[PDB]
Amino acid sequence: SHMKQLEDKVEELLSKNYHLENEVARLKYKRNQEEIETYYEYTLKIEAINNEMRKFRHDYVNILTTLSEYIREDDMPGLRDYFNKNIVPMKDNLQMNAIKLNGIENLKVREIKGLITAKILRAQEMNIPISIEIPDEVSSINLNMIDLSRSIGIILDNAIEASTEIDDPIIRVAFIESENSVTFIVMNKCADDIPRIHELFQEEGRGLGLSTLKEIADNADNVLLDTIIENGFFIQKVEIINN
Amino acid sequence: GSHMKQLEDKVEELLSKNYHLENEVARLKYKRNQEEIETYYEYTLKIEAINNEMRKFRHDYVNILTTLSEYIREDDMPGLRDYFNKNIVPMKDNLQMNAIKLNGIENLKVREIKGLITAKILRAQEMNIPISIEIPDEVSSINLNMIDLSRSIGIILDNAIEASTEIDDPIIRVAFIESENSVTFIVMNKCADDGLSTLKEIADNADNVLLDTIIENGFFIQKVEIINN
Repeated sequence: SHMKQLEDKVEELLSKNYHLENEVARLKYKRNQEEIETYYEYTLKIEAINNEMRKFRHDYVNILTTLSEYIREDDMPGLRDYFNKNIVPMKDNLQMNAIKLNGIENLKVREIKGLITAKILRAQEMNIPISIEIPDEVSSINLNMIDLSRSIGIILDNAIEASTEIDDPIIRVAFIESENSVTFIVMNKCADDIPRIHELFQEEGRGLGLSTLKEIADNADNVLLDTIIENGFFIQKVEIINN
Repeated sequence: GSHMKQLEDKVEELLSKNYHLENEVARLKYKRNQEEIETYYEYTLKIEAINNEMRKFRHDYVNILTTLSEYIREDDMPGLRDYFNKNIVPMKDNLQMNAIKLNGIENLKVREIKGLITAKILRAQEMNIPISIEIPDEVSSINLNMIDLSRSIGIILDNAIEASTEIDDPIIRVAFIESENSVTFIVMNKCADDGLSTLKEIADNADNVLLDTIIENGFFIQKVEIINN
């Protein structure tokens, strides 16, 4: 009958809404887990960076206190000598550090400016030579904040950790832009002394971070990853097309 | 009759509902997670504060290295002794109890806003614009979300700094004032001879945020009162 088809209809629409309502609830739960991962990841990142900066600052203030002995002994010659030999050159290293930081002024993507500055400060305070080159202003990059930040963080963290053993490390950073796309490049000097295997393996961490980096690259068609060794340098390139 | 009526209306209503759940699935699948983005902007504000703390520390350390250098070049052990005792021993000691003293940028206990103002102090220092901070009482909390509080303070100080570039003998004065009823942020700058829309937006979408301007004898005032809840 007619009427019976309606009854039959109301039923199958209620079933349809049931299934949809289960899908919405599942998607809300996935989005909830994602906000939680993002919160804890980034809140831990701030801690580790905060704590590292405080350490650097502690080393600096300690160095000033090595003067105390010369002052207590009223020994200006010994102080003059120690200070000119050991302390006063910091002030030049620090004036140069400040100069290199002006290299990020053309980065007009606020979302990642803090992140890049933090990595440059960390390299500088680890006494790893680092330069950043942004020949033209870059005001737009066509990749979600979270992924772009995670990509940059991994590449710069790899370049920095790989640089801590090396005798004469350098890191070079660049953002360039065609009218087609933006390309993020990090160059670092490869080591000569290769580590022992046991000094490298455990129970971010370079090779892991590179796959979760490949993850992000694969799951965007407009982001092109490249990994190059050229004249004793490791080069990580990520191109993001305005497509 | 009323059965057919109500059945037909039921199929209609369930179609709308199916329509609107279909929309909610699409939004959750395909639109950006605003909450996750806000978490990420809030993370950026903290790392900017950390960066500006370390840049301020470097600028301050360089000045200590300069001061020491001068005492040494002057062969002046007495001066150096008094300076080291009065400024470096305590910096090394770094006593919490010494906090009850500090009345300036040191009284701004909102990590992200202190970092932002440190950025603006350094920016001004580079452009030879003198800048005073008046925070007499400690300021632990402010009743505007970090993102809007940050954008608002930054625009007001950007205004002051841009305005101060044309002038000779410029100055910028910054203050945070806590009543029992509100927090009030004031910025004053010297004037020459005479963006901020995103700012007006924020004050118009906040009942507890009162944005004020004043012209007062060759110096401009910007003021924001944020009432507690």
